[PDB]
Amino acid sequence: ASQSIIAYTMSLGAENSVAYSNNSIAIPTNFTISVTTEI
Amino acid sequence: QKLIANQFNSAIGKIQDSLSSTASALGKLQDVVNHNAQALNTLVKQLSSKFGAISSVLNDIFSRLDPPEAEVQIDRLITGRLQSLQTYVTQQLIRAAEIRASANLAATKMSECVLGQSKRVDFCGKGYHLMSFPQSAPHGVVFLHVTYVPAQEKNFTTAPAICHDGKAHFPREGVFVSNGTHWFVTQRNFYEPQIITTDNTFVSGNCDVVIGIVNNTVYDPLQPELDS
Amino acid sequence: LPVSMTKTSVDCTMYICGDSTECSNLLLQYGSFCTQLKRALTGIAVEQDKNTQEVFAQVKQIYKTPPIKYFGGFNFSQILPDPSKPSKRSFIEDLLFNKVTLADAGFIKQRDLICAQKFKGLTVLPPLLTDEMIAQYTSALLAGTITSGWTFGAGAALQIPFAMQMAYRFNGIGVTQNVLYENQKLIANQFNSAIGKIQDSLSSTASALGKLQDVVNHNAQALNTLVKQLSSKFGAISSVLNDIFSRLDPPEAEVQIDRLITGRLQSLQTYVTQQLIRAAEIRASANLAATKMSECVLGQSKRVDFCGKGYHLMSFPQSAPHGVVFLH
Amino acid sequence: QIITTDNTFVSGNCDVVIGIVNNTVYDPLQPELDS
Ligand SMILES: *[C@@H]1O[C@H](CO)[C@@H](O[C@@H]2O[C@H](CO)[C@@H](O)[C@H](O)[C@H]2NC(C)=O)[C@H](O)[C@H]1NC(C)=O
Ligand SMILES: *[C@@H]1O[C@H](CO)[C@@H](O[C@@H]2O[C@H](CO)[C@@H](O)[C@H](O)[C@H]2NC(C)=O)[C@H](O)[C@H]1NC(C)=O
Ligand SMILES: *[C@@H]1O[C@H](CO)[C@@H](O[C@@H]2O[C@H](CO)[C@@H](O)[C@H](O)[C@H]2NC(C)=O)[C@H](O)[C@H]1NC(C)=O
Ligand SMILES: *[C@@H]1O[C@H](CO)[C@@H](O[C@@H]2O[C@H](CO)[C@@H](O)[C@H](O)[C@H]2NC(C)=O)[C@H](O)[C@H]1NC(C)=O
Ligand SMILES: *[C@@H]1O[C@H](CO)[C@@H](O)[C@H](O)[C@H]1NC(C)=O
Ligand SMILES: *[C@@H]1O[C@H](CO)[C@@H](O)[C@H](O)[C@H]1NC(C)=O
Ligand SMILES: *[C@@H]1O[C@H](CO)[C@@H](O)[C@H](O)[C@H]1NC(C)=O
Ligand SMILES: *[C@@H]1O[C@H](CO)[C@@H](O)[C@H](O)[C@H]1NC(C)=O
Repeated sequence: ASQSIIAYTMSLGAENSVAYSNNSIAIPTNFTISVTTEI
Repeated sequence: QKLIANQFNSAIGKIQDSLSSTASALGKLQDVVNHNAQALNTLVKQLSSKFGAISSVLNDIFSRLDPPEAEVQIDRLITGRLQSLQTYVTQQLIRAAEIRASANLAATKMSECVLGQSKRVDFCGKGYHLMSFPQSAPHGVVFLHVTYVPAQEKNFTTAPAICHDGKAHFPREGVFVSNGTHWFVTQRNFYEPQIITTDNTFVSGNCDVVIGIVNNTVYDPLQPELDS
Repeated sequence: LPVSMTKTSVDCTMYICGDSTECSNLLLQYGSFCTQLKRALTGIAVEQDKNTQEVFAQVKQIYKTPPIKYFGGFNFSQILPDPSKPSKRSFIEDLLFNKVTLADAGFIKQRDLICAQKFKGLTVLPPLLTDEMIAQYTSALLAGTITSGWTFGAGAALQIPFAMQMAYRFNGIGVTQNVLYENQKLIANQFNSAIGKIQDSLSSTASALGKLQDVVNHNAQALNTLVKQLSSKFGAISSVLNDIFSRLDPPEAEVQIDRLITGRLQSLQTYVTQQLIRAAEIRASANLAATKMSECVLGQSKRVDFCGKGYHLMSFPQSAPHGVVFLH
Repeated sequence: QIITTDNTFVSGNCDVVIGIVNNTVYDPLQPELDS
């Protein structure tokens, strides 16, 4: 519609909160094999 | 095995799509050529400077001025071009030190990830490093880091040890989890529940020294085959 | 470990010329020196932010801490950020920020300071990542390391009790899990007594943060030896530009002002070469610091004397001025 | 060495492994199982 230059505060990332507890562990049930390119 | 092979082939086939597009993947190899070409084009452009003389050309000075006064201005160009060549050689030495510091890292990566398996975190990919596949590149190298990324997590209730007969049972290579009613033993990186037996755990101590211990029956594969 | 440097920008017409003379027309006889110097300086300024983005921006998810703080008897009150202070730093990072005496640009207003070298054409560029963002990268790394372990650096964040996380990390050095669960209170008291002696070891001997003071001292000494070369005449009659035009006359004025212009250009080239050498040193130090962060904070390294003197268990990062401080 | 149930472990049935070979596993209890 109206493209323009905008200034903003640099975002660091998503805000996550790990549910820590005295008797809670997390074990995955699946996996994902990914290939990462390093130049 | 077939799901692992399909994920491996689908992860290879996306590298072609990621390298065919986005126009800026091999930027680190392009900057090496673009810095040397810029340093050479700066070197051919500093020959048009007079450096305080009357002409940048060396031919129209000796045919213009006499042997004595020609010298004052020939030296002004000579000490300017020698300084430009010295700056070019110094910047080329610094860039060669940078390329040496990058090539040492590339050689250590080729040693520790292509010729073996590395236990270092985030040295050869974001995850658990399985394999590394090098590929040929102009003025560089390209590594294909096969990694192991866990997914589809599930949260249970855990415990440090098990109280069977007043004895503490710690896991050997696993961890105790609970689905609400029973307790199992599970690997740390994949959900594979098993019955808590005497072969999965070991006995060390009693039931009042561990903070957070629970009560469960520890199985044994001998007493079923001993009572009958 | 030093991570970043103070970014500097140099103007040619204010350093070589005296910003009020007609010698800018004589500066074009030399040609493309200033373009190459500004390109090298902007490359250094880009690399000084690339070093911080490689060291501190490891994770992409900002992890938070639970409100109730019980981790099996361990006390992380000196590394977790203090919500009472407006800088949102920890109790250790405040001591690290009050020991490095650099010129902070946090003052609102603008007998002269050491920032009077701006008048000679030597400005200071602010970094892209502020200190309040490095303090939030450090908090996001600490809230992943305490609550998850090594799982937040290799995939999804998997929660674990800290008493079971330290029992996991004891297995990597050759110690079984039964030593922790029978002596958990002694381990927690030893960890608390070792963290409490960190601030006592940083409030003494006046040289615990010398590697972060030496880079600021070198950045000040380079600017001081750059502004001290302006008083040198390089063999001419004076170091003042209009005094040569007022004293002598055209034919011999240019034979006495090119000796100053070439000398100032040589001093600027020397400053740029020394800043390029220091940028390579700080880039090597920042690559080493990023490797140390990835191998000691985001996991457990079995290397000898890489993550401290002894068998490495865990590492905690701290935000530092122009660097990073690890707690091994 | 002989496959003697202390060098191996059991996990699932033998119909999902591609390339399995039928052999015997020597239980070291049944020769000494006099009771
Ligand atoms: C927790 O896991 C156990 C073991 O898998 C479950 O027990 C089985 O439940 C199924 C379905 O009710 C029964 O057919 C089996 O006979 C049970 N086996 C045993 C040994 O009891 C249990 O139901 C699970 N609990 C929850 C809440 O999921
Ligand atoms: C695990 O089992 C033990 C018994 O083997 C429990 O200890 C008992 O606790 C009750 C409640 O305080 C006491 O009245 C008994 O005298 C205890 N028995 C013994 C032998 O000490 C223990 O509470 C159980 N733990 C859990 C979490 O259920
Ligand atoms: C973690 O350590 C800090 C520092 O020793 C503790 O804070 C002190 O607590 C005592 C007890 O009330 C006070 O007298 C001190 O004035 C506190 N010092 C500071 C700097 O705040 C804190 O209590 C400890 N927390 C836990 C859970 O052990
Ligand atoms: C391994 O042993 C199994 C069981 O003895 C074999 O399965 C039998 O194969 C024969 C020949 O094809 C069939 O007639 C039977 O009906 C099968 N029995 C069962 C229970 O499936 C299997 O072929 C053997 N494999 C090898 C490679 O020797
Ligand atoms: C357990 O996992 C589920 C699904 O990811 C999530 O919604 C829930 O908040 C988790 N609970 C805890 C205590 O971690
Ligand atoms: C863990 O135990 C402590 C001490 O009993 C308690 O204060 C804390 O709330 C517990 N944590 C959770 C998540 O329940
Ligand atoms: C794991 O993921 C793959 C691909 O997404 C899927 O085919 C498979 O069924 C999944 N396995 C489990 C146990 O969820
Ligand atoms: C800019 O000017 C305003 C008002 O003149 C003043 O309040 C403010 O502090 C100034 N900022 C700087 C950075 O000088």
